[PDB]
Amino acid sequence: DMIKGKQGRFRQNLLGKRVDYSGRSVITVGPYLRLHQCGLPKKMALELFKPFIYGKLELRGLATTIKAAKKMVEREEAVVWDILDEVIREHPVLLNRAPTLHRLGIQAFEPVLIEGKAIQLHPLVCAAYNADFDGDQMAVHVPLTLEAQLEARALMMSTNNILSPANGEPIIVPSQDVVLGLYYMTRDCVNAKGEGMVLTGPKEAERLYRSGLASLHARVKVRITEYEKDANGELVAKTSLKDTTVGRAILWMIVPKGLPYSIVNQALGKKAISKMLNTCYRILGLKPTVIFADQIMYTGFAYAARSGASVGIDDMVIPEKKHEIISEAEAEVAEIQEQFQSGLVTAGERYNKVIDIWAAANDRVSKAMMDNLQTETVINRDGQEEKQVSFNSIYMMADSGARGSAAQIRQLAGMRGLMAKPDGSIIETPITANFREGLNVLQYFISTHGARKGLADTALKTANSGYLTRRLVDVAQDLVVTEDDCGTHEGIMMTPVIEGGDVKEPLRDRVLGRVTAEDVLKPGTADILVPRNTLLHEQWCDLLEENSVDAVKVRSVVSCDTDFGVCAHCYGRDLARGHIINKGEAIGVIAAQSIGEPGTQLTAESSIQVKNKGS
Amino acid sequence: YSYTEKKRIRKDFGKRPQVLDVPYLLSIQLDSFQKFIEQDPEGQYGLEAAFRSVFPIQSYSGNSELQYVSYRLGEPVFDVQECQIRGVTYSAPLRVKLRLVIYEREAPEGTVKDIKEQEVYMGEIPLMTDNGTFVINGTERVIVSQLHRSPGVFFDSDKGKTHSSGKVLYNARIIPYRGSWLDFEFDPKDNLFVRIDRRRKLPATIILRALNYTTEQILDLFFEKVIFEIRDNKLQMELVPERLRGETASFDIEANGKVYVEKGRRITARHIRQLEKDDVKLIEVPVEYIAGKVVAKDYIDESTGELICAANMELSLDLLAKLSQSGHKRIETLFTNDLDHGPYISETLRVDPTNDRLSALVEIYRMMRPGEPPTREAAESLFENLFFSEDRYDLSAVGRMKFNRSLLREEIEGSGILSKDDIIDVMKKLIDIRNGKGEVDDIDHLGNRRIRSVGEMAENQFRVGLVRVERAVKERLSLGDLDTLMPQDMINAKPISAAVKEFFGSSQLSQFMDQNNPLSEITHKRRISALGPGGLTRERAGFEVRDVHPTHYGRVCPIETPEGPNIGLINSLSVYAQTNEYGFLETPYRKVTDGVVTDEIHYLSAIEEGNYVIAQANSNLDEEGHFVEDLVTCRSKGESSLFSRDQVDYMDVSTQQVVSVGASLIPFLEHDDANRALMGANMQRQAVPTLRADKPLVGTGMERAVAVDSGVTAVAKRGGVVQYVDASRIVIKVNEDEMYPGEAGIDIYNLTKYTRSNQNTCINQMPCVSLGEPVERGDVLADGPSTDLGELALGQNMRVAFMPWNGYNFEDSILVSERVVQEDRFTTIHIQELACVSRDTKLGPEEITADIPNVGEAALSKLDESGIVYIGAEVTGGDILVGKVTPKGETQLTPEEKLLRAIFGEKASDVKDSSLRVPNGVSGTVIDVQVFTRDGVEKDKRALEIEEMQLKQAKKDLSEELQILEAGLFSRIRAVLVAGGVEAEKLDKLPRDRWLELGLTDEEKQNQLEQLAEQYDELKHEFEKKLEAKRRKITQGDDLAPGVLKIVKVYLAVKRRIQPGDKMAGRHGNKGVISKINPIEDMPYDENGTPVDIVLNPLGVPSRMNIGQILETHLGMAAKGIGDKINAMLKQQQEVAKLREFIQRAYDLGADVRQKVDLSTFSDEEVMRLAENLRKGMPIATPVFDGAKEAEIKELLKLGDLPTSGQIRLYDGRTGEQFERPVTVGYMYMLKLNHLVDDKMHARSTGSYSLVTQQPLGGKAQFGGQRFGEMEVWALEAYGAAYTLQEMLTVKSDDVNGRTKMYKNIVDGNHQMEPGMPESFNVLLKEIRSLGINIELEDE
DNA sequence: GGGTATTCGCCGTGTACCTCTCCTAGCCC
RNA sequence: GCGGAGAGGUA
DNA sequence: GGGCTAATGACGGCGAATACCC
Ligand SMILES: Nc1ccn([C@@H]2O[C@H](COP(=O)(O)CP(=O)(O)OP(=O)(O)O)[C@@H](O)[C@H]2O)c(=O)n1
Ligand SMILES: [Mg+2]
Ligand SMILES: [Zn+2]
Repeated sequence: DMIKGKQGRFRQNLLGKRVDYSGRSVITVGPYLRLHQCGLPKKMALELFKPFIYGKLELRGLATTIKAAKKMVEREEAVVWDILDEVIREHPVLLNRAPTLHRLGIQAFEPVLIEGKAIQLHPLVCAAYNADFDGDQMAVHVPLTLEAQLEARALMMSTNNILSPANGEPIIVPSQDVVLGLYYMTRDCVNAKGEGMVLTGPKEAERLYRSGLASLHARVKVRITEYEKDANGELVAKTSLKDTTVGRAILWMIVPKGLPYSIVNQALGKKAISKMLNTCYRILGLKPTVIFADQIMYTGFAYAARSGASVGIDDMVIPEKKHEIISEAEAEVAEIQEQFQSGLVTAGERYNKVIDIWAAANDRVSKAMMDNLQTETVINRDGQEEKQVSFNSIYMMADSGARGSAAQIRQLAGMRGLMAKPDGSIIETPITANFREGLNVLQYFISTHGARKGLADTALKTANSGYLTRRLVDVAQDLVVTEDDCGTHEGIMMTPVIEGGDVKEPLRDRVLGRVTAEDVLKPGTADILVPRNTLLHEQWCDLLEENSVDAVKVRSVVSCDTDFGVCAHCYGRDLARGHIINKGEAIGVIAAQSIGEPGTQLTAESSIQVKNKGS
Repeated sequence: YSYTEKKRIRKDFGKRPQVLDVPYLLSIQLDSFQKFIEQDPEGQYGLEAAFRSVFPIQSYSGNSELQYVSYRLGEPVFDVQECQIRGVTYSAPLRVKLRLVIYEREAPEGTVKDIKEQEVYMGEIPLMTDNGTFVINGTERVIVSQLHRSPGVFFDSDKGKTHSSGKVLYNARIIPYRGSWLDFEFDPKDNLFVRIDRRRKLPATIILRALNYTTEQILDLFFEKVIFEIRDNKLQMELVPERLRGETASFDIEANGKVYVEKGRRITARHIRQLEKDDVKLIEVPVEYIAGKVVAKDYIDESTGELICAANMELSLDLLAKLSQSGHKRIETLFTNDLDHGPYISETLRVDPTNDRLSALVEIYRMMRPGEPPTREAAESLFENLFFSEDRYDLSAVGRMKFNRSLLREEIEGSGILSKDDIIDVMKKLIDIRNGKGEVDDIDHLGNRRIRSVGEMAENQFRVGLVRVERAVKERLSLGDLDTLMPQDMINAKPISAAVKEFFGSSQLSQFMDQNNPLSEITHKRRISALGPGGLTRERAGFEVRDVHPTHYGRVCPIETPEGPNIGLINSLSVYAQTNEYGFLETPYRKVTDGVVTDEIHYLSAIEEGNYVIAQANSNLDEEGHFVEDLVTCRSKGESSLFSRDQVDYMDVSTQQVVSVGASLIPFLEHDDANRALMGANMQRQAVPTLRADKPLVGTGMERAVAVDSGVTAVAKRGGVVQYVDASRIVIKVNEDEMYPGEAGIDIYNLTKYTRSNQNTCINQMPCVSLGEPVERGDVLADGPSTDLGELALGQNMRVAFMPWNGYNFEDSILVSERVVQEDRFTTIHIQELACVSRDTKLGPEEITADIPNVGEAALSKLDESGIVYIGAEVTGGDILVGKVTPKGETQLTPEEKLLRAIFGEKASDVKDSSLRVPNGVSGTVIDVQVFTRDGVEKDKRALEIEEMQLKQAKKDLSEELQILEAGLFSRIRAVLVAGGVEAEKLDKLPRDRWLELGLTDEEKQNQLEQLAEQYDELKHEFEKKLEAKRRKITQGDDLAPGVLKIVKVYLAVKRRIQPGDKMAGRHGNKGVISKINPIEDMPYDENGTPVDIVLNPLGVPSRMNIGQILETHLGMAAKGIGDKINAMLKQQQEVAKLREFIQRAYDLGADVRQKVDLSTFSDEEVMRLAENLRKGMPIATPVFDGAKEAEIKELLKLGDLPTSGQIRLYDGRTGEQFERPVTVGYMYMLKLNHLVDDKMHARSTGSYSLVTQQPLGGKAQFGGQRFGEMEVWALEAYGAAYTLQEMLTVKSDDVNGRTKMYKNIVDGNHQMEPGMPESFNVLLKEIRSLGINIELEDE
């Protein structure tokens, strides 16, 4: 029993030790931080770095012997804090959040001494940690030796990990306040103060907005100079007059040189911001992406605060035609039930009919509510009127992707759809009331069942996940990239999985970053498109898009010839960094973690119908 | 209204009239334990039942009987408060009257000797407090009710997972309260098997065999016979037409001259009707049809005697021929309809190896006790005691009720023991359901789940103690001599008291009171746990079990349950629900007389609720119990729909009856998603009492019920007038009405000031009332922790604004204004207890003296001469909390050193210090100290001060009571002295003590003076003995554990102010960590200049669909706006008229409300007082589902002269610029949860390491490092981070030489390392090597 | 006897953290 | 006063 | 205090050990 089992041994004491120079505390926002830093309380920092403090104190001669250094730390005089600031300067610390699902659960930051007893965590990284500021706690470790320090600052630092190891996409995308602020900033309005005045650049746009001579969102013609690295790494300024909002100009100030203006020109929601970061990374590189992300955070937070977005009871508009829809559906259900009592339709058929009519009524009310709420601002220009995408705060919260989905908007202002009883069967009468209105005992009770089942599901789901990810990381741990190229010709012919109606997942993403097994030819022989094994980066993928390659044979890890590990080429590039895999990397564990961590949100055919006109 | 209500009335929304008032919320615990003690004649529920169940204890056929008369509960020696103070269990001695009777074996039964024992003592039983808790070692424990499967019979399905080919295999389980379990199950091959409680599966018929039934008797009892007559030739059958339902025809069915069904065509309904109307009984049938049937009885050859065919043997032509030649005219076959009626008992009989009764009992014995050779009488006794022994097998009154109801028997009252008819009926129902004429039961039905409260569980544990002591006494009465011993050497109290204290202290259901909030206590006491003894384990339990069943309606709260791993297994009980007589759950309903909704309420259980169509409470009734709508919304079989007016049997009592108290406290519950309501209630139960609790601006009205019913308030028992008010006691002079005629006196309520609660929070009571105010029975004198004037004030209500403020409220985090810390409104007092124990070692007893070796006089400075800190001294981590000395022995000092010791004064006895020190990093003021000495220990100085402090108070209290009674007696003596010669000049001016020595003319009056003098003497002597008793209790050594000389406890009190990192919450499930303290100027402010207190993130609303906080904020802004207006109108003191008019227009506010506040009472003072209390904002009461609709909030906002939309324009306190799009501001009632960052925060550089595996300790109490778990290891491996992981694995934790070398290297200002091999790995090698496994580290 | 079912029994069931009580026992000298 | 049970709670 | 002695409310998966069916 001592050896076997979780609590006993190997798991507990030989893979699960308990390090020194470590602490724990509650996490807090700290917006002012740089992406590569973290707010650390003074007292924990002193406690952690105690021996460093003693060493530095003795080097400076402030203390004769080690015991005098200890006494000086226990009094905590100004000299001690000065030495702590000096030693902390470049020393990075490791931040960890209790469920380290994937490798981004541990990251290194440079600490900044602060008051208080809570650890301050940079907002952008919360998504990586799955951190929320509602009592989540984090642990903080100190790398001691020089190799450990270099490893923490190089491999684990927040700024070096912007791309998820699972898929190539960015992890640090702005989450909710940032995206709300940016959304507010970029959306335009038909008529405001300063309609249609011409600005020489973003700087006077800011002059106008901060002085209250122009609205934060108002359509305007601005002269802008964008930069494009079209040549071999040189930036060429193109300068012209664009029709934009004040807000879009204000945002443009941050954007680094290489990016096209178009990027900011749109509504700038969650997706738009994410793809903005994506393009910034693909074109410029790491450091500009980091600084640009920090700038995005700051501007988003600032202008979200300036926006003053709130949520009042009237912000969620009951659709005017709800009561009619409900009374109509009730009359229809009454007619179908009476026409059942006479016995022209079975019980199951009546059930199906009622459920379908109720679903249709739910969709009707939802669509009516979305029409009411979506484009209701009928504000007037100089003369006649016009209509536009409303500025209803809950609607902006929905559309921006900051919080909430269409479903929850429905759940607030419409009828909250159908429910499932314990056994999975669907109750005949739905919940017609919404949270803006008040439910009554039955409708509440039903939704209570729903939420209870949900919670229990998440609990058991988490346990099962944990177990699955443990097996995965366990099985694939020893696999390492040992050789540069094994030199095999084998490979798998990879195609895009077109399940039925359309292309669920395209080729380009499926092949990006894989080396080819053999040269593929144009639709005409002796027209080599890709030399023997080449890493298929974005440029090759676009080139394939220009042609009409359908299926590509790529070298896969499973067919790799190398003994006792894998070779760089058979694997490919994909990483938190962009380049071909480096020899030595433990790909087994990264693969297992990437497959395991996301696993916590996992729960007729008569005629064929061609979707697009083709042969 | 009542007086405390007239003080401050709460504006109550809510349209429907409350017919039933909320019951006493703690009814469960008190009523159950009352039922437990309950001296009652007829043995019903109650200790009495246990005694009569276990007693009379008869010898092993020795003819020496033991009889029980009655028991008595001794008066507790220690009251509740003092018992908590002194750290002992609050309990009552239990005394039982017994008789030993010794008879004569050789003569007709006749009592030779009977001796009655003088109420023998059989141990101590803990008592329950007035509030429903238990003091077990000076800690308040609560025994949570337990939900568990009720005794009875249950028919389950267990389908889906049976060989994945369908084959739904049914089972009947008989579960008793006390006794072994019975189980009948099927098998893939439709053979019905029995499995005693949890063993292997035997053929069921063996139990039928054990019951003394012969095979023919069984086949009689179960199968429907079919008769085959032979008349003059060939086999004619008696046929019941209706039996043919659904059967392909196997022969040609001719009747009465006409073929009806051709051979081969399946019998159609037309043919069935034909045959039925024709009245066909007998038809001759071809032998092929019978060529397949089975024989019922064991037909022997009656003539010669040789058996031919046995019972339940398949028939073949040759056997039919033998039967026909033997002369058997009447054949009884079985009816095996492969569709409906199967051959189940037949096939079980075929697999059943046992034949005789004896073989069945042998097989049973080999099942119960495998391996020991069974002897006949052993098996007989085993089987008898299994199901039919009164003592071992008892179902219950409840078990029997459920059993008979399940099998459709009119008789409710049965015998405890399992009778044979019971088993046969159970098997009949099982095979019936197997045919398909019945439904399976669902375990999750509250009609199948029974609640065991405190008294019941205590009774079970006490019975267990009795069975222990009975076996013991049995042996002692058998072996030992009969007539020598008296009835107290024979009976041992040790097992009873052991079992009881084990249950109360160390049990799963006996748990700590969650005692930091009044709500926490009250909700903890009313809890229903599915865990505990005979309960499912939380990890094992499936998700389907933990869901909320429609039966829970109005019985258990659907929304209040811990969201941790045991979600769904806790289920706090709803408001109005009760326990049945049989321990089920029932909820009140209003009767419906066909048209009128009457006012008599009937409590219905789950099953009774199932049958009827029940109308909802929020149904519109006009003036005569008539429904306004023609078709109303009801529920009938667990599904809601519309029913007609003249169909509803009952109607819900009130909207609140669905939810628990915790959930009932949340306002606007109707607008919160169930998830966030759940989390809100669970969190709301964690709030810590602040310094001055005030009130919720937006409540539900339940606050007074919760506060009163919890024991935290001080409530008047006999109404009167407040005579004396102090911040420790309230003394009231009783009203003459309630005044007892004989020996009444006055009522005195001693309050409790800062003491330590289970969670280390402060429990302090403040007086509400003032001198000379009249109080009635049931008013709130003193406010407990976090309650105000009778109302529940869990947290405090502050002005919040929903907006994002430069991402400082980014996630669920919360921003707070420096005004909040300035106004000192989130500062809580906590209280740690520390104990220093001086035991007696064999090298010598340790000492508490202040003379402590090699400590500087700095450490002693704050210690008195006795060695205990002064009360009120401020201490810090590392300061010496109390002084203790460790004895040293075998010193063997050199002779010159001994001479040096004499002059210097050095003590060989000491040289080591065991002094307790304040824990590292905790700093507060010592508010109280207690000292407990055992027998033979001298009282220390501290002991003298504490004894005098308690004594002088006690003296004062006795003196006050005595002085009032003496003044009364003297007044009466003056009233007699005035008769018989008036003397008023001399008398009133001379002292009162000069009234006994005066005289009067010899008459009856002198006789009355002698009477009153002797009464005076009697009062003095009673006073003196009561005083002596109190003084004996104060002085006595407070009994310590064996080996401990004395104990000194020290209480520190610490004022914790809110700071960044602490957790704060609302009532609706919104959470957050306080992220930054902003200066007052930076915080947003409205045009008027008032700054907001909290700036709350809006993005928590849309995805976390708790809209109740928004309406709460709006209504709270409305209430505080009105309150502000009334404060403004009051500061200028216009005139009473204006105030009364305004307050009345506010209290009325529309119509259809059940409020009715006249304001007529006390035209001037009480109205002015009530305005004084509402000036801070008028408290509202929105009930949970019968709440305030938006229009009403709009009206209330308008009455205050505030924007009707509930949003205001705000100016940025930092920049001064306006925010676009006005933002919601208003007052919301927020709570500070017990998760305080300073408790959570922790760091270590180096410290103590663990014993076996030399890794650093885990924890916060001891320094302790964080756990770098396997997931973190994997994280590091995903990177190429080899050196970091290496140091983390060896240098940071496990390598001893490595860690010290690294410390030295770091100190030297160099950063390298020397990893070595972890010590835990070496421990691993040693542990594996300890097995027979050689594991060596090789080298080459 | 040899292959196929069936019972049978063992093995597993997420991380990190924070409070409290309770800890060898019974009988005899 | 290193440990381990039981109970509760946090994310 | 000290001295002496020593029951019942998981579930799935898998592989080995009989039960039995030709
Ligand atoms: N039994 C449990 C329950 C919770 N957790 C942890 O609490 C978090 C759940 O986030 P979550 O996604 O469930 C809620 P949140 O992240 O705040 O977003 P939302 O409120 O807008 O929906 C995860 O980090 C879990 O590891 C756990 O380890 N075990
Ligand atoms: Mg969180
Ligand atoms: Zn390869």
